[PDB]
Amino acid sequence: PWAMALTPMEFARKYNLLRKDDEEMTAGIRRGDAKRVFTMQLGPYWDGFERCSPQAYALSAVFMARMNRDRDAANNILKVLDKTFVDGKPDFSVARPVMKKYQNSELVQEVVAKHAYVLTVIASLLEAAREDGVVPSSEFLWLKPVDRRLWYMLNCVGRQTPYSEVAGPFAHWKAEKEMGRRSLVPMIDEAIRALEIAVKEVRLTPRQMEELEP
Amino acid sequence: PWAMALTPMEFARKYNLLRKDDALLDNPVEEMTAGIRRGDAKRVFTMQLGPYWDGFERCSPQAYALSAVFMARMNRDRDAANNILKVLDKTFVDGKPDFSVARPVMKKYQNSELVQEVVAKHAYVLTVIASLLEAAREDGVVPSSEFLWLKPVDRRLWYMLNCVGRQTPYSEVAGPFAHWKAEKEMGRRSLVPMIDEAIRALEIAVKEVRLTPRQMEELE
Repeated sequence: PWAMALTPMEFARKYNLLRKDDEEMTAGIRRGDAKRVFTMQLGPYWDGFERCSPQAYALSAVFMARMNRDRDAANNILKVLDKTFVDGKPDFSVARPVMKKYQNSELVQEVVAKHAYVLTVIASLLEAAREDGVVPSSEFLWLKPVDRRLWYMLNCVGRQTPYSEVAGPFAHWKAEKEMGRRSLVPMIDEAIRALEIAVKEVRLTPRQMEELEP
Repeated sequence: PWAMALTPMEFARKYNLLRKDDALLDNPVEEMTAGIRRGDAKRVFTMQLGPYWDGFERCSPQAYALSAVFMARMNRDRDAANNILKVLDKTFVDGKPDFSVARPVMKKYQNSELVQEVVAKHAYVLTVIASLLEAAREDGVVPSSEFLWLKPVDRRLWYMLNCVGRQTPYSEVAGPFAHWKAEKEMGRRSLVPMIDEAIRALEIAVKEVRLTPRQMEELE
């Protein structure tokens, strides 16, 4: 699917995070439940590119190539991935040579050092790749159906407020940047506060208030 | 993860176009291959042809906007073309269907002399737009890589447009591809469907695939 991104309210309904609250027609949030949801969104620890999903691997390679000023290695990857998205199975393997050549470059090593999760490493690769050129989402539209999470994560790079579906890794990525080090302990509280704020802006119907537990 | 184009054999199974080959049963020659139901295949290919062209206004929003993009490229307005593609790109990220951006360009180029020649010569929305895309590619490259988003919204249009420049179409657009060709070969638009080349090609394709003995027997 290409379903639209969930709003705060939809996300909160989708994961059972709404709770009665003892401001009319308002709900509260299940903090501990929301914490688990946002922790599940962080995804795996980075532990070598080799262990990333193919598409994370390939996109990493593209942004790595951008960081080391190799616009052509990058565009070659994006070109083949486009071509093969039409054919109906992408050839992520085209990324292996660029990876091999830049994974240990100085600039990439600095990024991998600072972030603990696949999603936060690749977010920072993309951010860094953007100091070369523009590298918009639209050059990798094909990602949305492969890795919905990754697509949303990469679409939040440059932005202020993430989609709820990636609020967890967005908040952690920001925390890692603020702390100056990688962090394996999830730092997702910010996603909780934002979910609370958003849910308290939306009025429910009496049916929806009545359907709610404490 | 992505929907892949039907292969010809899967196409033929899906629309139930296979049958026992009467020519190879009353004189064998290759050994384990099905036939095609010519009459059912004409129906199927004719149904892939889609609506008659009858003003851009009556086209699907996606065909409308892509037309406008290719129109602008034929009239060498790269900016107006790219603006549409950007806004369509940007807005597809958000997943809000985004096509009104094209109205200014369509209003501007629709009665241009180059659009008029294309529209004059083709009778179906799919064959107009295929020929707009082909004309648009005499200015620049214009790959299906700016309308990747089209694939999810209009799969038929997506395939038809991915066959402009190809010599062999996907089976799923074989009808309109054949028709587009026949219009180009006749030098005029044709409302009567001209899809016989799609049928020959499918027969040829299907005879390249051996069935197992079980698949042979189930054939009717």
